Amino acid sequence: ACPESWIGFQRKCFYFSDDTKNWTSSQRFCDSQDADLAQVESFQELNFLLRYKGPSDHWIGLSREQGQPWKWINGTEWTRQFPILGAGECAYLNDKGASSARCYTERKWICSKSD
Amino acid sequence: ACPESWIGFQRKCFYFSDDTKNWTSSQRFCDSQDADLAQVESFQELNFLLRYKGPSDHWIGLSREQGQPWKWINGTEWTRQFPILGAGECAYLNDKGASSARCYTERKWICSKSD
Ligand SMILES: *[C@@H]1O[C@H](CO)[C@@H](O)[C@H](O)[C@H]1NC(C)=O
Ligand SMILES: *[C@@H]1O[C@H](CO)[C@@H](O)[C@H](O)[C@H]1NC(C)=O
Repeated sequence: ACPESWIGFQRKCFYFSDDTKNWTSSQRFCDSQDADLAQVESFQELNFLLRYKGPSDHWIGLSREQGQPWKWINGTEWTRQFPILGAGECAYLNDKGASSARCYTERKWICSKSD
Repeated sequence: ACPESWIGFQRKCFYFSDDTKNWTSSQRFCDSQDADLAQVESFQELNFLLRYKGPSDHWIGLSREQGQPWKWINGTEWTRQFPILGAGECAYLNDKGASSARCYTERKWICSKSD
């Protein structure tokens, strides 16, 4: 199904990182591994990632310009199921839900791809 | 790979329970679902379960009579990679590692099976 060390949920594979990068640097790596910063499509993909990820904040793959809709990796509009709190431009997961911060700060990250 | 709500690791599927049973009652359920109380074979299967399981203690599928070796579901000897602490007869996972307690106390549980 999924590579060693990668974890699978709902016909899917996610990497949780050991180190801390800024948001774009984290994108490049995920990509380098044929993958993307988690796209958090499902409400359960959220919960799963919250449960597995641990106490550190982790970048996920939503961003936005100041006024704008959260947009996925590719550039599309995010179907706004759950909140994304804060006033950042980069979306991250905290302990309990999704939130936002400046993209240049460093944070562990999660990678999404397929089986 | 694995049923809805079940999570996969290392060519494997695990259920994490929502409720609290005693050890044997937890065995019966896992079985009812063509599964066993996690057998914790790997050192990474440990870490994975610790990371996913959450703050509640969870029964896993090792037991022993008083003096004896930890024995799997079937009845065999457990290859003693990691500690199992305490003086219980039923093995459980706490926050940080494996431990042991009386089998009749109630605890969430984890189920192991295959893909
Ligand atoms: C992210 O950090 C890298 C260091 O690996 C650095 O080259 C770069 O300045 C940062 N990227 C952005 C967009 O600030
Ligand atoms: C476990 O609990 C069940 C209640 O579901 C009960 O029937 C039984 O007394 C308990 N089993 C053991 C081995 O104590």
